[PDB]
Amino acid sequence: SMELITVHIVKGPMGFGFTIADSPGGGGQRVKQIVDRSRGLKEGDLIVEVNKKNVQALTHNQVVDMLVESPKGSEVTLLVQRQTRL
Ligand SMILES: [Zn+2]
Ligand SMILES: [Zn+2]
Repeated sequence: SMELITVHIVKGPMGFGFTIADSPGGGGQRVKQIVDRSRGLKEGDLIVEVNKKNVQALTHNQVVDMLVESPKGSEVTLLVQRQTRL
């Protein structure tokens, strides 16, 4: 089933440890790859919010720049939609 999950990720010296790309259904960005830190995130997670604010209407470049600009050593929260069917 589709669940909403809050995940906390501390930005490390090498970044947050994941990559994103556009959702085929147009509801935002999905987690493309977990390059790592991002322990509660999963590939395919739809990013619905960053720091409790909705980001579904933002483009790929906008979400990326939001993460890039987030300060060194600070945490970001993400609300994600995840298919939890095993
Ligand atoms: Zn936290
Ligand atoms: Zn990109």
